Amino acid sequence: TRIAILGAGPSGMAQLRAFQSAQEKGAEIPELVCFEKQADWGGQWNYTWRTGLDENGEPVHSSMYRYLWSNGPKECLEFADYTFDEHFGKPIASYPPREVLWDYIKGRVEKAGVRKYIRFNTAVRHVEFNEDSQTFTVTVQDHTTDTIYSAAFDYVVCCTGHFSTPYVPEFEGFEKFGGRILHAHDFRDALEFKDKTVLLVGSSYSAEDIGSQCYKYGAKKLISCYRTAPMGYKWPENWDERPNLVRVDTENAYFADGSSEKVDAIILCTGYIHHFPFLNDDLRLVTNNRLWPLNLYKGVVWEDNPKFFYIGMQDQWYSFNMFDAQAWYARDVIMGRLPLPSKEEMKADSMAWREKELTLVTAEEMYTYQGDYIQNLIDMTDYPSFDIPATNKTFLEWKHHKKENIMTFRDHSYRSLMTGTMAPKHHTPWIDALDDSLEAYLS
Amino acid sequence: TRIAILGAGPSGMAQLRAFQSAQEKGAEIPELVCFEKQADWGGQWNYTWRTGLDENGEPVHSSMYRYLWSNGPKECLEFADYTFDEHFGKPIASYPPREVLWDYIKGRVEKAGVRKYIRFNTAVRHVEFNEDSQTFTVTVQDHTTDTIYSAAFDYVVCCTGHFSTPYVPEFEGFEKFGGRILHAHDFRDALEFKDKTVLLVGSSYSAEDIGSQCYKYGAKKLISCYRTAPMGYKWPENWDERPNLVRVDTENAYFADGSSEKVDAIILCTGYIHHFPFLNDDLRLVTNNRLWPLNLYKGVVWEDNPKFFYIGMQDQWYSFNMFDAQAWYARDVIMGRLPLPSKEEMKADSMAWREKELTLVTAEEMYTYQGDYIQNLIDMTDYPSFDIPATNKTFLEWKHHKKENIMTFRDHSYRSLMTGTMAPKHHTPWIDALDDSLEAYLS
Ligand SMILES: Cc1cc2nc3c(=O)[nH]c(=O)nc-3n(C[C@H](O)[C@H](O)[C@H](O)COP(=O)(O)OP(=O)(O)OC[C@H]3O[C@@H](n4cnc5c(N)ncnc54)[C@H](O)[C@@H]3O)c2cc1C
Ligand SMILES: Cc1cc2nc3c(=O)[nH]c(=O)nc-3n(C[C@H](O)[C@H](O)[C@H](O)COP(=O)(O)OP(=O)(O)OC[C@H]3O[C@@H](n4cnc5c(N)ncnc54)[C@H](O)[C@@H]3O)c2cc1C
Ligand SMILES: NC(=O)c1ccc[n+]([C@@H]2O[C@H](COP(=O)([O-])OP(=O)(O)OC[C@H]3O[C@@H](n4cnc5c(N)ncnc54)[C@H](OP(=O)(O)O)[C@@H]3O)[C@@H](O)[C@H]2O)c1
Ligand SMILES: NC(=O)c1ccc[n+]([C@@H]2O[C@H](COP(=O)([O-])OP(=O)(O)OC[C@H]3O[C@@H](n4cnc5c(N)ncnc54)[C@H](OP(=O)(O)O)[C@@H]3O)[C@@H](O)[C@H]2O)c1
Ligand SMILES: [Cl-]
Ligand SMILES: [Cl-]
Repeated sequence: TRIAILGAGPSGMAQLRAFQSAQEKGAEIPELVCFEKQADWGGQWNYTWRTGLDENGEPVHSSMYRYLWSNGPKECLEFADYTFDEHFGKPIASYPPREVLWDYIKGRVEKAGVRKYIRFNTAVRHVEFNEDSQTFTVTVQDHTTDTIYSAAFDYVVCCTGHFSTPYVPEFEGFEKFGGRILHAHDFRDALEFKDKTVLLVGSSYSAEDIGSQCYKYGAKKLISCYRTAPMGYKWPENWDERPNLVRVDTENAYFADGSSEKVDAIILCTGYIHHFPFLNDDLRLVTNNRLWPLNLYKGVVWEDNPKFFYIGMQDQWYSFNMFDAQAWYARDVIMGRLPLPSKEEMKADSMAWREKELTLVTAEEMYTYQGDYIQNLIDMTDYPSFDIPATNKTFLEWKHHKKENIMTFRDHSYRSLMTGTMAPKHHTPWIDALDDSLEAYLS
Repeated sequence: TRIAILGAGPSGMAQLRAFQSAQEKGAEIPELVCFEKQADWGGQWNYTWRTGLDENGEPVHSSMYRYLWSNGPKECLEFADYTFDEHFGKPIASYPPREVLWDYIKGRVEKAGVRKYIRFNTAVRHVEFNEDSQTFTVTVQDHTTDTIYSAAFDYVVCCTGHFSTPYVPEFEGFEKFGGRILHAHDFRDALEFKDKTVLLVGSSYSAEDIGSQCYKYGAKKLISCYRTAPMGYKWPENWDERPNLVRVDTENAYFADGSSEKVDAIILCTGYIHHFPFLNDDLRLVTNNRLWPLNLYKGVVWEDNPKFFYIGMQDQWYSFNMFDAQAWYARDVIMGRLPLPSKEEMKADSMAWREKELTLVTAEEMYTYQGDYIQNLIDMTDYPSFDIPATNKTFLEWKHHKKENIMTFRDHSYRSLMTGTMAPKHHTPWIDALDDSLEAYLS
């Protein structure tokens, strides 16, 4: 009895870890094969200089850029089964850079020795369900041998993410503009925009942070523009918020303001689409980015075919944490530990969650909702319960720190909820930590 | 009886045109469906500002950039069945810009009324051959309805090109460099590199022309580097050729010279790979870019499954011309007008062509080879024969003009081989024609 895991990001890693933990406690687990299109694990967190299409011609997966740092409290994403203390030996600050959290998540799966289940440099092409044999045929392309083969599986868990395929709206005049146009996804070294004016379309995390990053590394000027509401923070002297872009010139941008500016480069921070080109409509999740996509029982079991699962397909306040709660749940249903109700009951449950999701107005209500969801997940499972209300509170502080000063929210520290140890302040304040390396952050 | 044509570029267009011509002459043709992922036809020639992944999340197909102009004599790519005179009403110069040749190729298929066979905004996902029914199942994703469906076909003609999936080699230090790194494929407006130093890796057409374009629109400095041999032309004052790049710094490039330069942006002009993610190994052509890929009988019929065809998969001296000769051939075999020999005879014939291909040393020998190939194709077919030796000679002149001056080769003019009418000189010399529009070129 055999399981396919699509992707070796945090969720892929989590799913392997879940099975490995059940085996460590002495259960008999199914056989596992995890397919990954990259040469190494970590999903988003595996940095690449590459852009658009990778060396094999697959879409480039990582949206991460130089100088990226955790954008929420470390302690809100700590593994309940593998603490920051265990991995690093010492306390560290609360907003580690990319390389640092990369090392962290790799650490857990290194210790667990699950790498052996992964076939790297292998792209998933197709997943089909065979009614007659009640199994899945997974077709993949191995770019090391340049071969396309397929295998049979009893269950499939999809962990391929939903922040990689850019949503890139068109604006009148883009075909005439003379500077670079790119999506947030293709943003790499902030230095390429030193001494330049940068338009940033959009009003969410990518806008906030890519702006910040351009500012931090010496851009002349920054302009955000928003579809519905303005971001709201107090931006430095050389950064304006204007209502939405409307058209574009050989060298200028034009807003619903009626205003005008010379612009060097436009970065579309307009989000991503859920895109699964390896799935047919019988298995393919279709949703906008949100806290409660429909058709997932407990947010992970595919309602039309419960032998297929999805991990981390929700919008994220929590992350690593959540994927774990999900992977532990998925594994337990795969292992027969948690039998599924009938299809009608699944559908009714999911509707109840959706109703509640529509109730949400404030940031606080939103992550508390994710919190309740995770709470419901971890109570069903092996997975160590931890203080969710206390994690909610940490998000609340984090929100405040951003409102106080959007350029110094990374300079604060919070209490781990696994160990209790409060985090030190970091040796360099954010604006001045120009070196982004593990090396430089840990010394 | 039903045919699938994958792609509506020049080759897709040609294939439709071939069938339509046979019907015009009163034959009964099969049913046709052509699938195209873009919103309009023209293949490479359909310009987009987009980069990496398109609005639906498909790889962006076009490699074409602002200010692109035909890089060979117009008269070497003229349709034998739809002349430049017929389309434009008047003579024009010999190196029309993108928009101009786009209008031209669209013209022929507009006149033919074949648009009706095309399902746009539809990406081909998979082609499978069913041994039992001796038919193909083609699975596509319609991005207008967001639906994935599949249809049965008796033959399939693949026209999806091989200059879209970039070959992008890695160079030590790319992960540290602070300026933009891109493939020729993502190159759009030359203005983004005004007053900048641009490294261009590679020594072929893309290197030549992207360099030229950067120069023409005011780049500070240009550096080409070559893997095997230097391009050879006399570059302007602010452009050097040096041997291959070896590593890269925060802001510098280092070559096998031992030399060093501050660099603002690197453009990889390292070519493309034949990539068919919608085919399994039974149907998937695997080759490097060359005049004679193996496994194609007469360079178009797939030897392991002769109900599957490939158009325009060869490296190109000739182009539009050749695709026609190929499409007409493909159609005549589909229509039963040209029965195929046994598999052993096919294999033997292809070997003879390969042997001769390996003989080739000089540019002249190379396009003369393609010429002999095309000659062999058009003699079997309906397709109007035209003067190939005379077209060869035109390539020869073209070669000379490039050797004389690589910046003014586009300023000469040549004799059409269809009509005999010599082409006028163009109202503006190349270096000065800053406006790239149809509008501005034809007035
Ligand atoms: C720019 C950016 C910054 C972020 N920063 C933070 C942060 O600071 N803190 C936080 O908590 N969260 C952050 N996130 C949220 C992020 O979603 C999670 O941290 C985490 O990366 C989710 O991991 P995942 O495994 O579920 O998906 P991913 O990390 O995207 O991994 C999916 C994996 O599937 C693979 N894959 C996809 N398709 C195929 C295929 N066809 N065949 C084979 N393999 C395939 C990919 O290669 C990848 O390895 C950020 C996201 C982005 C995009
Ligand atoms: C930058 C550049 C400049 C060039 N300049 C010249 C020139 O000046 N003169 C010249 O003679 N030749 C030139 N060429 C050569 C070029 O190969 C031909 O002119 C011509 O474009 C070949 O057309 P094609 O139909 O065979 O392939 P393409 O033009 O690439 O068209 C292929 C079609 O297939 C579609 N497609 C691909 N995959 C899918 C899918 N999965 N599902 C649905 N549709 C799909 C694409 O959208 C596209 O429309 C140039 C090529 C490039 C890249
Ligand atoms: N660690 C980091 O520093 C970091 C950096 C970048 C990203 N991230 C992560 O990446 C994920 C998503 O980031 P995201 O901000 O790119 O996607 P997102 O969270 O879904 O934000 C989508 C944004 O794009 C805007 N938008 C969409 N279409 C638009 C249009 N046509 N015109 C103008 N604006 C438009 C939306 O406007 P509306 O609000 O009106 O809908 C919204 O503000 C999050 O998980 C985040 O944690 C993290
Ligand atoms: N109309 C226009 O002006 C225009 C503009 C651009 C492109 N095009 C078209 O696009 C097509 C291909 O253009 P192309 O030049 O990009 O591809 P190409 O013709 O196949 O050229 C490949 C080049 O990349 C070089 N290269 C490969 N790997 C390398 C490496 N690791 N390091 C350094 N160099 C490397 C090769 O070096 P080697 O020589 O040693 O093998 C070769 O010079 C042609 O059909 C051309 O007509 C046209
Ligand atoms: Cl362990
Ligand atoms: Cl006609």
